Formats: sequence, structure tokens, C-alpha cells
Amino acid sequence: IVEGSDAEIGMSPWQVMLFRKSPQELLCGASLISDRWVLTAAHCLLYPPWDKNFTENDLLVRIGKHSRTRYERNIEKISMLEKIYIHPRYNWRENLDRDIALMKLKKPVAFSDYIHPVCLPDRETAASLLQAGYKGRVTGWGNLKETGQPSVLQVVNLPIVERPVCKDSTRIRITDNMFCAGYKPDEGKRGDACEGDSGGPFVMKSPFNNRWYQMGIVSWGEGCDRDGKYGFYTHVFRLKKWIQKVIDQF
Amino acid sequence: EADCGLRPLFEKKSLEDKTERELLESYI
Amino acid sequence: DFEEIPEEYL
Ligand SMILES: *[C@](=O)([C]([C]C1=[C][N]C2=C1[C]=[C][C]=[C]2)[N]C(=O)[C]1[C][C][C]N1C(=O)[C]([C]C1=[C][C]=[C][C]=[C]1)[N][C])C(F)(F)C(F)(F)F
Ligand code: NA
Repeated sequence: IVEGSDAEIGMSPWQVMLFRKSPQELLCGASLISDRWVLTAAHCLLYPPWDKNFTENDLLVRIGKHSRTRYERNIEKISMLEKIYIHPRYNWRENLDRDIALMKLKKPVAFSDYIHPVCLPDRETAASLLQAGYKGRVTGWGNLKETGQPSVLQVVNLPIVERPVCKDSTRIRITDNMFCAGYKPDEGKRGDACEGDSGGPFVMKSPFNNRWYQMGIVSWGEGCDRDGKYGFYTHVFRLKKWIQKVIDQF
Repeated sequence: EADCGLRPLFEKKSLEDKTERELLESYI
Repeated sequence: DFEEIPEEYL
């Protein structure tokens, strides 16, 4: 996260860290959507251009964290994965279209003050909140700059940007399964996700029932916090049918 | 889930985090 | 610079 700030304890109890067993390293962000289901970006697991293709046994999921590098005894919970489900039509070849993946945990995690699932949007919540100008929140342990690494979870609030502006900012082909966010050069505020934030949640707080909903998944950007450039996120609601499906069976 | 989106240390105690108002204030 | 996690998780 670029131009963000340290997160408060318990501020994002759904934040998950994807951790590589060997070598022990941070892979990506992710989110807890139920006691046994974690949502993340498909590119965190599978991305051939970088020779990345992780299997369940290559990873661990660390839930309830705040410190990026310390094993937080008595607070965080480390889980093993039973199965990984990558969207069948995820396009790693061109624009990361349908960049979404589900991970089923071997055993359910017990919720606590630091571990609690985020809600997935429904038609009306998505309609009402997903509007240009409305702000969302991104969190992660990714790079603090580039285009170093934080000690604790970072957070930044960013406005949703109009589709036309999103398209005109890049050469990459944008689809309906994505949305972009960030401040326009003339707004005088900055902030963006960056390397390492991939797979993390973009959440919004519903003013109707006061719950937090995950609207997006950190997907890609061209240089962290560049004027006239924006971060792109996987449109969670557009891919909700697939999520229900995978959770319905399995 | 069922009690999703309600944070034990905030919504549940009726405490607000440092910047959530910024989000609510933008939902015009 | 990550801290070692207990072997129980490998
Ligand atoms: C992942 O953290 C990053 C997140 C990210 C980097 N910069 C940025 C991000 C999100 C929002 C705003 C700014 N994702 C990537 O680096 C992805 C992964 C594949 C390539 N990529 C890019 O962002 C490319 C642009 C691109 C888009 C579509 C297809 C090909 C190339 N630009 C750097 C992470 F991927 F780094 C990782 F998961 F942590 F590894
Ligand atoms: Na363009």
C-alpha cells in the first residue's frame, strides 16, 4: 500500500495472508468469507509468465494478523488448504480477466476479536454502493512504494473511478469483471495498492445495515501511485454466481 | 458467516475506526 | 525477515 497508514488492531478481521511454506515468504493478501473459505486473486496461485503455479501443499493461510513478519502467538491462526478452486475462465494470458479463486481450509477457524468474515455483496448493495466517487478501502502488507515493506498492515481509502476514465488510462483491455479506483491527478490526494497487495480485499461499509462488504479483490496496476493511473480490481459481484456454485458443491 | 461484516472491536461495541466516516461521507 | 513459525504447521 502506497500513501496508506498503519491499521488499527481488529480493523480488518477478515484480512488473510497467503504464506509460502518454503521458502517462508509472503505471497499475497486474501480474505475470510466464512469459517472455512478464503477468497483471493487467481493470479496469486497461477501465473505462467512468472512460472507461478501453487498447489494446496505449497501454501499456508495466516488469519488474524497485524504484524507482517512476526508469528503472532495466541492471536493469529495458521491454516492448511484442503482444495484450491480457480475460476475456469480466468485469463492469465491477456488482461487477468476473472482473476478470482477460492481456497477451502482443512479445518474451520474459530472466530475471535481478530478473526471474523466479511460479507459478499448482493444485487442491491452492489448497485447502491458501486458508484464512481464512492470510496472503498484496501488493505495489505505490500510494498509501500515503487512503480519498502511495512511492519504492520496498511490501509488506504480510495474512490471508485468512472469506467471511461479507467479505460483511457491504460492500453490493457478492460472487461466488465473489473473496476478501477484511485484519485485523479487534480484531486490532491494519493494512495494505491502495490506489489504484495494482490489478492487483498476492497471493502465498503453499507450505510443501510452497517456491515462491511467485499466489493473487489486487488488485481493489477501499472506502477504504484502514478498520476493518471489507477488500480484495477476483480468485480466480486459480477462473479458471485461462480462463488455460490463452488461453495454449493464441494 | 451470518454475523458477517460486523467487527467484534468496532460495530459490535459501537466504536468507529479512525477513517470510516470518510467512506460514509462519500456515499452521496 | 519473517519469524519462524512452529513446526506443527511445517
Ligand atoms: C500483486 O501484489 C500485484 C498487485 C499490484 C501491483 N501493483 C498494483 C497492484 C494492484 C493495484 C494497483 C497497483 N499484481 C501484479 O503485479 C499483477 C500480477 C500479474 C501482473 N500484474 C500487474 O499488475 C502488471 C500489469 C498487468 C495486468 C494484466 C496482465 C498482465 C500485466 N503490472 C505490474 C502481485 F502480483 F505482485 C503478487 F501477487 F503479489 F505477486
Ligand atoms: Na485505453
